[PDB]
Amino acid sequence: MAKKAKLEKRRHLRELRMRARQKNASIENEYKEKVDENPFANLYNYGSYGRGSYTDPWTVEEMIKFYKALSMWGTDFNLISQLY
Amino acid sequence: FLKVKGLVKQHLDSFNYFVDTDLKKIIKANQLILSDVDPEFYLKYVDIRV
DNA sequence: ACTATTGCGAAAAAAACATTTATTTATAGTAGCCGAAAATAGTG
DNA sequence: CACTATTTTCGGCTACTATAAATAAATGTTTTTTTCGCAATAGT
Repeated sequence: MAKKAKLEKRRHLRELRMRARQKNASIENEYKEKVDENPFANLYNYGSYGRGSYTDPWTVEEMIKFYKALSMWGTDFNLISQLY
Repeated sequence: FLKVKGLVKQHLDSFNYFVDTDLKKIIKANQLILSDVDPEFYLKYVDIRV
């Protein structure tokens, strides 16, 4: 049950990326999701709580806007970070 | 009398009542730990099993 | 109530001092995320 | 009996600490201490 649910966890994290491409305190605590903990789900390894993440692989549509600003300026990371 | 209802009646029947009933009655008197900082945080004791 | 005397409480700060900023080798080792392909099983 | 679809099966890849050893202005915090404020308390 935990192994099959693990693939669903990254499944929500794929659609977050492509969409980006395009007393009173307890009331909302009741409105939050209620879930049972199974000890296999939260399991941690060496790959946990660390720097870095999975970069989006680049596209050919990004290449033509990359190579053109690469050609105009020498090498300027600053303004091209705002381009993407 | 002594066959079904022994001679260590006092220590058996008192402690065995403590295990079943009274242990639920303690956590229901100290449920819902709370903090002032982060007021939307809570932890609650729902049941007890030994 | 309100003002004063009190203790602590929090924060500066000081001095130190290890923790970050960009290089280059790889090398083997994880570890995550992604197809690439391939067989297998439902079902036509 | 055989197509179609799928769940594997298998790399493929991309990253990513490390390492030292510089340089260096931050760039964090720590203990240790000291400062400074407020509320704590009780008597105005």
